[PDB]
Amino acid sequence: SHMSKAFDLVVIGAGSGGLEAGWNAATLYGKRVAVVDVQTSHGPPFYAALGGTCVNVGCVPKKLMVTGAQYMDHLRESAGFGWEFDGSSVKANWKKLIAAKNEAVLDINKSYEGMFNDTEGLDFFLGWGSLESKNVVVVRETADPKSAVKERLQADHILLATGSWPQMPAIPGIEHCISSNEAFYLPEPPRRVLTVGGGFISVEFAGIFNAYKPPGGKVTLCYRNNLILRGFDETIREEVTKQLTANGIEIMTNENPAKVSLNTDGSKHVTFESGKTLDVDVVMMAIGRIPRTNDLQLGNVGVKLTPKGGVQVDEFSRTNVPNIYAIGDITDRLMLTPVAINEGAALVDTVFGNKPRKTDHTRVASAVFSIPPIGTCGLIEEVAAKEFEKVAVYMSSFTPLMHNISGSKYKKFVAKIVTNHSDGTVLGVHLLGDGAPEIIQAVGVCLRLNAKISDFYNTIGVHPTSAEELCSMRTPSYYYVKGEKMEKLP
Amino acid sequence: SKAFDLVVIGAGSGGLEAGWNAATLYGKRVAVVDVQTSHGPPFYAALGGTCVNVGCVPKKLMVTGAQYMDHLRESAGFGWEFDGSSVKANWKKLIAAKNEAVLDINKSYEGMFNDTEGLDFFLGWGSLESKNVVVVRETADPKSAVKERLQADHILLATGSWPQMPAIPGIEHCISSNEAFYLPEPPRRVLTVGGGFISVEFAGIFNAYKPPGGKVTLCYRNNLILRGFDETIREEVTKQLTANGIEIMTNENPAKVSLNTDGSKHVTFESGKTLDVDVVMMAIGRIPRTNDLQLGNVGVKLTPKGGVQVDEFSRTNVPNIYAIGDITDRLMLTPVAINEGAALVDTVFGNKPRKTDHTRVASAVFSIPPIGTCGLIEEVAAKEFEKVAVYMSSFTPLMHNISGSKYKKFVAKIVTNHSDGTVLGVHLLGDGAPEIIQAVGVCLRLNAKISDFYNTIGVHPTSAEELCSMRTPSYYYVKGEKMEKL
Ligand SMILES: Cc1cc2nc3c(=O)[nH]c(=O)nc-3n(C[C@H](O)[C@H](O)[C@H](O)COP(=O)(O)OP(=O)(O)OC[C@H]3O[C@@H](n4cnc5c(N)ncnc54)[C@H](O)[C@@H]3O)c2cc1C
Ligand SMILES: Cc1cc2nc3c(=O)[nH]c(=O)nc-3n(C[C@H](O)[C@H](O)[C@H](O)COP(=O)(O)OP(=O)(O)OC[C@H]3O[C@@H](n4cnc5c(N)ncnc54)[C@H](O)[C@@H]3O)c2cc1C
Ligand SMILES: NC(=O)C1=CN([C@@H]2O[C@H](COP(=O)(O)OP(=O)(O)OC[C@H]3O[C@@H](n4cnc5c(N)ncnc54)[C@H](OP(=O)(O)O)[C@@H]3O)[C@@H](O)[C@H]2O)C=CC1
Ligand SMILES: NC(=O)C1=CN([C@@H]2O[C@H](COP(=O)(O)OP(=O)(O)OC[C@H]3O[C@@H](n4cnc5c(N)ncnc54)[C@H](OP(=O)(O)O)[C@@H]3O)[C@@H](O)[C@H]2O)C=CC1
Ligand code: NA
Ligand code: NA
Ligand code: NA
Repeated sequence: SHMSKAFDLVVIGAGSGGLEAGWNAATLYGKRVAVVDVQTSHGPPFYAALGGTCVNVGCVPKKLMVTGAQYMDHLRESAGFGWEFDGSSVKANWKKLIAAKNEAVLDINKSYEGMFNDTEGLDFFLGWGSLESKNVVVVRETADPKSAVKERLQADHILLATGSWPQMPAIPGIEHCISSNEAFYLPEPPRRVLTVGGGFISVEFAGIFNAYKPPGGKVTLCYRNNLILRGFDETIREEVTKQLTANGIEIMTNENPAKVSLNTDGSKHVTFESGKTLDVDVVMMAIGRIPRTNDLQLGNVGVKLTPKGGVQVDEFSRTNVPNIYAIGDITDRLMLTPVAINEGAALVDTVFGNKPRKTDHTRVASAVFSIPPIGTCGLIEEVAAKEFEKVAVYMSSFTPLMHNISGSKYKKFVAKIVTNHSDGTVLGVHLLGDGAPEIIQAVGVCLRLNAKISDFYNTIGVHPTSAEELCSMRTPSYYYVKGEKMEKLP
Repeated sequence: SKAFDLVVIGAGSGGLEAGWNAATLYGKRVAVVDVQTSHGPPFYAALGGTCVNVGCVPKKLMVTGAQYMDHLRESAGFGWEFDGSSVKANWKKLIAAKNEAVLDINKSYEGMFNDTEGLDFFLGWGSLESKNVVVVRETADPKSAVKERLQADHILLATGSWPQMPAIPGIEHCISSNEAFYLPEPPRRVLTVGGGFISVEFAGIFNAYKPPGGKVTLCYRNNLILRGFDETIREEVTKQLTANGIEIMTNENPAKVSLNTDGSKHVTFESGKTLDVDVVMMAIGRIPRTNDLQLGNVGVKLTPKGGVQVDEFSRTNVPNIYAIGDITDRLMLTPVAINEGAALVDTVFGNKPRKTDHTRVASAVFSIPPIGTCGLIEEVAAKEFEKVAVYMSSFTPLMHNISGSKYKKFVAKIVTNHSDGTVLGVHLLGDGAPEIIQAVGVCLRLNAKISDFYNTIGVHPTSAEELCSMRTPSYYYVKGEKMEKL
């Protein structure tokens, strides 16, 4: 038919948050739900598809890629333990990796497809959603608001969950640059590659490129200021920098690309603000991601943006427009998949359940799948020290015995616990080293339960592990007193 | 003769924690006794204990070395190419690297003694001469050349345990974990005997380093290995060791062993079956090392099971004599022995009478794949709580759809008291499980409920996030009866 369809809830963007939102509303609460996305499976032209950034061009494939990359390390380090093979025969075949990543991704797409053909009151619509009015979502053939209309969807409640998009700086020859999106689809691993940025994506990808580089290859990461990974634990920022360098990656600090042009042979000639130069085969910009509001036509209903660009929301995910809600990266609070998932469930429960619920944005466990990986939950010391007269820091940082054998002496495992010293409350835990992301999950539960240093300490360690460092620390290495760092209390 | 506040017999995980704590927190004058200064035959354990010498430390390295068999094969799926026929597992190298690491620990333990005041070390064999006197002789025999007479206000028994050997003909042609640590070469065919920690861990080790053509056989006298651990996990870990080429013989138990002309061993099981192997390793339990203490001179009391009797404070029936760690038979874990030592010295020379909590202790089996657990298994919970709920997730992580090890199901189980949602037990199988479970131990000391886990935000992608995404029970035990619904 040529008639519009009517829903309790339309969700725009079928990603981490939107999927959880939709599924919950239908299966839990018996609501009729519509979900809109631009593409049924991963890749060009739109990259994100059904399943979101996570599944298609994010969490899932990067983690498979980082996992592939860790074999570089494993193969070398096995020698310490008696493994002998022909080192000269060793090749890292990127196309195989990328083909296997694509098959895995596509299965997830296909199963999502399955589910929406199956579940009562959960319908999928292919196209570009925008807001026509308070209770009408329009689905057009492209982002152009003048493209043809495929559907009009009537909605009592509209959820906005279109996520984010890579930020590209406006510099000469920016068109010779890629983002993470294109990185996932490179026909060949680059011989020379520059990853611009000192954050999650740059540091994770550098690790990937570094393992898969052809012979004579070089990965370079540039960062515009002095120390990468602002927002993370200072000891950890400095350590991951040592460790990345130790594994063959050049970290250029205080350097920022000013322009890019093509050499005669087609490679990329980068000029930094400092005037320094660098030739690479690929320049990947990873300088941030921004909420995807531009195509929603929010102007039509009057949904307000933050000064920043995200949809403004209250703690309950509600926009200034009564029945229109936003979640996930589109709000630009915390950009994480399981955060987006939690926001979706809390929204749905609130709107369609009998009992309001808000997502807790503090104490969120999270990771960097760098080589080696970070795992963190809670406040860094310098932030705690601005909010508490007395702050204790417990630090353990040592090369693990397995790594005096493996030959990777530079692989210090770091475990840091941050306390309000007045009362023992654990404010933050920061880890670096193998297993950090896994160790950290349960630490999330601890912080929720208002854990204290003595709670960890009284817990009997599992031995031999890295994790047990968290449960053998009773004496602070240092303190901050009025925001002042000191070895001892006066 | 020489006088001391505390004499510690046994320089192991527990002994050392207690002695140091006694010297350096309480300023006491401490003597610690041990039979050997570094690792290996003929007494195997030494300064550092079983842990350091012939337990936790060296086996975790060895297991780590074993894991590479999987990584090497598994890299292929992610695009790694190399010549798989060039791949040799060099055991002599593994052993020499292991020996070197353990030697450095023995060395830095000597160092520690020379650098700490009120902490003295005595080489030799410790016996209780009388309520307040510890003699050190040259050998384990009570009539050997007395080396030292230590006068003691307090005596800590910290001698640990020893491999149990069954009384069967040809038992002298078997080895234990001790000798396993020192084999000149990796066995081609080997029988690990027993269904517990050590059998399972070593099986994993021999399976990786076995020369071309080899086979590891693990045998267990009953139907399913690893009694005492979660049931789904005993089944799965079985399946997964099988998938990695380990033959698991259930309901089988050696009745005798003999020497074959080639140096290998002929094993006859009770059932009548036979098997030829290069090495039979008995891993059928560990018993409290009591026999050389001459406990009869003081009359320190044993239990039926064989270990020194203590109260919750680690005190013997004899006033100033205490026992901690494996000798007491409570929980044979290194960090349990370290905590036991700590608590005892806080009761005695502190103002703070302290007792170790043996419930909710996280621990691991370093099997390939590994296990991690804290708290009750469901069959035990159902005997103690009217309503028990079980939340379960079990499936192959996506990385192992690509590695091609499709059989590495990751298992996460949460066992609650369904009445109030209290988490009673968590059980894990899969890479990371021993790391994942450490903080889970902390949770249980904060009366975490199933909803605390679920309402925590996951870290994605991890195996661990599985613990924070289980909302609905898979099944229930009502009054002891397993049912799907209520
Ligand atoms: C390379 C990379 C790696 C990452 N790794 C991790 C990680 O390891 N762990 C982690 O926790 N987070 C990771 N993230 C972040 C994580 O992916 C996001 O926080 C999460 O995807 C946000 O979920 P969401 O629902 O808000 O949006 P998304 O998952 O992005 O879903 C948005 C969906 O909306 C669609 N869409 C956009 N506009 C329209 C339109 N108008 N009409 C219809 N559909 C539209 C898009 O196609 C997309 O599918 C990573 C991100 C990137 C880029
Ligand atoms: C192969 C193996 C692997 C293991 N792996 C782990 C693991 O990964 N994690 C874990 O938590 N636990 C593990 N364990 C168990 C763990 O080692 C014990 O629970 C722990 O060592 C207990 O320590 P203890 O202080 O009670 O005595 P020990 O650590 O065993 O030390 C006792 C010391 O007493 C000495 N001694 C004995 N008699 C005398 C005497 N008469 N005079 C002087 N000295 C004497 C011995 O030489 C020994 O060094 C493992 C055990 C084995 C056998
Ligand atoms: N495993 C995980 O959890 C992952 C999470 N993510 C999520 O996606 C978000 C975005 O990832 P990402 O793109 O790496 O962004 P981030 O915001 O994490 O980091 C961006 C980096 O670019 C630098 N930068 C910012 N602006 C500029 C500029 N104009 N010119 C030059 N450099 C600049 C920043 O420096 P400065 O400090 O000076 O601002 C910072 O070093 C992440 O914050 C995270 O929330 C992404 C990948 C993996
Ligand atoms: N990583 C860690 O934390 C480790 C800790 N350890 C510690 O050391 C202790 C001892 O290790 P282990 O040697 O494996 O002993 P365990 O008690 O762990 O396992 C013993 C196995 O031997 C079987 N068995 C018992 N008696 C006999 C018998 N008479 N004849 C034949 N078989 C028998 C038992 O079967 P049944 O169930 O039927 O009684 C059981 O399956 C462990 O329990 C653990 O506490 C050891 C290694 C690693
Ligand atoms: Na502890
Ligand atoms: Na000394
Ligand atoms: Na959760």
